[PDB]
Amino acid sequence: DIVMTQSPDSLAVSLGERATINCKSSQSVLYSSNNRNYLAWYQQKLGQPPKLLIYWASTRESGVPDRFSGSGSGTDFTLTISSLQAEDVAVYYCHQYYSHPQTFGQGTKLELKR
Amino acid sequence: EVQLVESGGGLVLPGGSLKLSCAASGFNFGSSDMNWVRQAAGKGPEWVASIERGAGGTDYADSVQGRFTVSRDNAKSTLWLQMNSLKAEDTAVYYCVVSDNSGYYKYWGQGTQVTVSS
Repeated sequence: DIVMTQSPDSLAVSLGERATINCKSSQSVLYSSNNRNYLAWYQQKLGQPPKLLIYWASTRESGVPDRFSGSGSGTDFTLTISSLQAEDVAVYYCHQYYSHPQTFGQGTKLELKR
Repeated sequence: EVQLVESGGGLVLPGGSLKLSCAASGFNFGSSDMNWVRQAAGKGPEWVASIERGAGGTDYADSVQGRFTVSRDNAKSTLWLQMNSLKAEDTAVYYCVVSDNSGYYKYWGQGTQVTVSS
């Protein structure tokens, strides 16, 4: 099975700060046939379902602001928020959809720091 | 405009059964791959089951195979999950999810809580 590992487990950030969170897959998720990484990021606000932010490691979903960006390839992936807004406080998950079983990380809690 | 409405969550004794439903609207359900994904409190999502667009074709997480069955009815725009031989470790919020054909999860429902307990 591909195992997804996120770090840090939690990060406290103040309004307007840059925030970076990391995800590693235990095997590469780069598909040679299309040169795409089968890696997605989701945001889960409190009491809500997860919501798709990024797919193919770096493509932003429609409805997602430009302050969110994804990067990386192979096994090593990052999600960056360039300027934290209050509404961005949430748990963020990475997801590989390269092969069954599809698997998720355990999340990074992005908390508001006063 | 995509709406995914799960129902059927409730309390189950260990060893018992429960059927979940997901009512889909606002998109072409029949041409969509569908999934059940669950999330226990404080944990990350866990994929449970997939069913391909059209005429279907299923896959399951190893730990639910032989216990759970995913099915769909395209005319009814409904997805089901029949869960048998439930155990405490199956307690979670269960989500109905539409996947892109590549596999990423485009739309999630609000979820239905399943509680398995003596």
